[PDB]
Amino acid sequence: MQGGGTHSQWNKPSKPKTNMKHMAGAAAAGAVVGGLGGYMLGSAMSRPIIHFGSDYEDRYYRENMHRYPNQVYYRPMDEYSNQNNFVHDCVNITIKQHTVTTTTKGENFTETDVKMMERVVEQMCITQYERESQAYYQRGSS
Repeated sequence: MQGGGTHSQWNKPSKPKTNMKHMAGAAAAGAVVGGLGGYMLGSAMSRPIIHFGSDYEDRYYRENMHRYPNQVYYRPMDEYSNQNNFVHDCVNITIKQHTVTTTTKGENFTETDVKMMERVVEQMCITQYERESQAYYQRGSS
């Protein structure tokens, strides 16, 4: 539940504003695709925790790290050039399944929780996509 609202007794004037986490451009544009039927999960990968710009989040990572989505669904090295778009839509789905399921099972990843996953995952989907990318460079092709 989130009420979708936000109110309460006059907020007691606490400390002033300071430096907030900085984004990173927009990372939000076209999203065309083609059609499902291409999501195969490779193996589990243990990658360092991600970073957003706050100590609170970092803590969350250390809190559910062992629970941090350590797997990623995606289309095998087979591709043409959409390597960044592949991972992109991959974590999008790896998260779509772990998020909807968190819900299908009754769990609930907090918006933060999900950001964590989306990065760590996109990082995982890329990590393996890379390891295999090289495996392809050696696989017959030079």
